[PDB]
Amino acid sequence: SGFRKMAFPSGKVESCMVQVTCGTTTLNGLWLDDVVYCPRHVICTSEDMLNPNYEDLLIRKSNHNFLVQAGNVQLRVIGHSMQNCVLKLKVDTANPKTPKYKFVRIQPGQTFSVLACYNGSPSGVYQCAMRPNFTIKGSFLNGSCGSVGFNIDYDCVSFCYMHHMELPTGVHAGTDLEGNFYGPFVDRQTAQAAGTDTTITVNVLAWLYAAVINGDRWFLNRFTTTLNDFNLVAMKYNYEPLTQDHVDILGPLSAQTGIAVLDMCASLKELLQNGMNGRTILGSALLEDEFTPFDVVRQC
Amino acid sequence: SGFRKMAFPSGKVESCMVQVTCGTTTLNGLWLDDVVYCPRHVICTSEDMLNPNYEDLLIRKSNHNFLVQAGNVQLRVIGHSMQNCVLKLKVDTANPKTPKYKFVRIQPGQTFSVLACYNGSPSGVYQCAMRPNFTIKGSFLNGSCGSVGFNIDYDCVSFCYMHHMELPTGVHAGTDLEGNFYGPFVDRQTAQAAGTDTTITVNVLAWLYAAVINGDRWFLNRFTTTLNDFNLVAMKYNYEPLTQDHVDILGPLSAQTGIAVLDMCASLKELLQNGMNGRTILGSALLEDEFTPFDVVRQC
Repeated sequence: SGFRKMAFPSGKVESCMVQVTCGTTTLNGLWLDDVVYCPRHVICTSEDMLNPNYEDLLIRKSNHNFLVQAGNVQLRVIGHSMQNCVLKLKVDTANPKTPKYKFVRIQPGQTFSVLACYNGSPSGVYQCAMRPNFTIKGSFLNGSCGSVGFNIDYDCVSFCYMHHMELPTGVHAGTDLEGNFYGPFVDRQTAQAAGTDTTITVNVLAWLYAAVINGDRWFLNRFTTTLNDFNLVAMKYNYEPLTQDHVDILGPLSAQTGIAVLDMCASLKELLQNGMNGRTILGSALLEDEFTPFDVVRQC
Repeated sequence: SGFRKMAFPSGKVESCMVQVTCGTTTLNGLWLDDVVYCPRHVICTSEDMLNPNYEDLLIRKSNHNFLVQAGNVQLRVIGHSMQNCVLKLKVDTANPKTPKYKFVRIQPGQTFSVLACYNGSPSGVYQCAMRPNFTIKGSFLNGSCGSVGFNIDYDCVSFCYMHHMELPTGVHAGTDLEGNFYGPFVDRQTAQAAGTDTTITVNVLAWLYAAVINGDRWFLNRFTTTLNDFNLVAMKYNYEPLTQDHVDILGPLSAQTGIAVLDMCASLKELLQNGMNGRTILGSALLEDEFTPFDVVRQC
């Protein structure tokens, strides 16, 4: 029992983390087989960032302009290419600790583990959700660019995020591992800002099921609402619409607890309309939306 | 920027985790050099647990009664001994991935990372605090006994916890790695229950400094209180007393922010007396007490 924000064990990813330096900029890279992946803005000067043409900037670079360090061993770069907003640095040594891996892009609402790194060295691991506005609320300091986000399934690491920048509100933006940004953000200096965000309704419901599984039942009621009438209340409170697919995904948790999804929705409606009246749910005084149905099943 | 409950990278510990079976009971063990550490209750039957004499139960066991699995390789047990509430199983193979390590006992109020494991396989990692009542609010299911808690300093893993049991309130109790329980709990079946708990004041203050460092300033005020008068309010709200040592430990965070500790205490007094009036601090609607001053410095 108990319920915690839980990351995947990070060992398989720690073994892929390297240091990448170009000019005076140092950041993190991901070493898989004979390729190191890092943010392409590693090749930029502070003045390049105002309006960079990365095609031009990369033509002016050579393999020897990239210094790659894997622990103490230096990795010889024998080629380089750009793939959208990431750089691919071919190196002369395949990573002997390359796990089985995939590059997968995730959906707003899904979660992943972040291995925060500095100078190629792992510093900590925590769980994040892709917000509906395609930002993540991470914990990143200067030098963390190139840190990656991932999930593990069986023995296979599914990489889904690499970190590129902090937006003015303190939230974070990055790309998938094919170099394509999540959301309408760019790796250049603009006034770009996070758009308005919404609460991930299906996750809040999943977490309410986690609470019931853990003996937190005070918010339950005998009422049941319809999908339509729930969604009228959701919109008012800046919650995402709930679909029948969401109801189906919550199926197993509904069965394990014996509480129908639309019954839980009536509880969520009441919580939204009245607050918690000084009580807590799974140790929180607000409605948590960064646990997916899978996260709850995996931990309960 | 940003602030998250962050665990240490777990790779060094994952490489030490093994499966230990005795009779029909399977749980987790920690493999360091040629020794595997696990909860001694692995040798018990459900009926032994009602009133076990572990001295008797262990005399009746042989090395071949213990089956130790490290991934696919079976580890031959060549000796066994009891050390308080842990078993030490000598095996014929030193763990080639043994990190630099120490066994340290922690203090209530300090934090550590938990690597939850099942059948010797790591499942997730999360941060915990040792509560003042010597329980931890973990996330543990059947089979998690033997999972360990740890901190990392430089390259050295300091093991501080191994998991033994769940108490009736759903909180968790275990030992240090010398087998000595945290708190007044025993590895036998009784009506034992967690005692009354208190809030870790110095940590709440640390987390308020983290919030200021991250731009959350709405709870600040121009007032300053005395240590004595703060502690009269702390007691009323079930907070631990604040000592001058606590003030000194908060020194660096005070200097980084320019807010004196006793100035912050006046903010905490107000928050305790009035609540948050529907606002949040670092994404929480309640006062968080599971981040130490070190945790804040490390992440900010």
